[PDB]
Amino acid sequence: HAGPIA
Amino acid sequence: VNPTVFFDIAVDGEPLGRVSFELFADKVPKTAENFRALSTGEKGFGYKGSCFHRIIPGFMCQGGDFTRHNGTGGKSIYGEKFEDENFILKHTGPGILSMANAGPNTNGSQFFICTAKTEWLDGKHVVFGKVKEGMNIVEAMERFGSRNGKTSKKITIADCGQLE
Repeated sequence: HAGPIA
Repeated sequence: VNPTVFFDIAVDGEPLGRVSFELFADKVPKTAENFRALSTGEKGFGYKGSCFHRIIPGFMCQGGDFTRHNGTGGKSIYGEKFEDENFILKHTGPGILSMANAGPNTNGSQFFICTAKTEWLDGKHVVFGKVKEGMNIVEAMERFGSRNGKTSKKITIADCGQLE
């Protein structure tokens, strides 16, 4: 999946 | 000369508000030019009707995947994916519109709107726009998120386009 992490 | 696009957000069908952005095409062309052409619907697919599948309170709002609606794909205007324009602009604070890639040089249609200063992303995510008006609309739709990203309710881009 795509997306930035914290 | 800097494009301005907008999103008309709804919470489970019921219209909620409008959120505009300033696309920095001056510095981040191929990325900015990309987001404008999808916000309008300039090719048949675009962000209209798509939703924010991943919202995390205090972090960001993820959307841009009109195909899968989960995070898997979502096509751009150049066929499927594209390289990282640059990292000149940094996730300075909430409102910052950035690309939500999956490992370097894989930018498609997924983006995220920041709801806090997120510096750790600087250098990994291509920043290219910023909410102009409606940061209070992104705040409301933020409340309908969770911790793993699950949306407490269906958030959608009820309509979208270019005003400048």
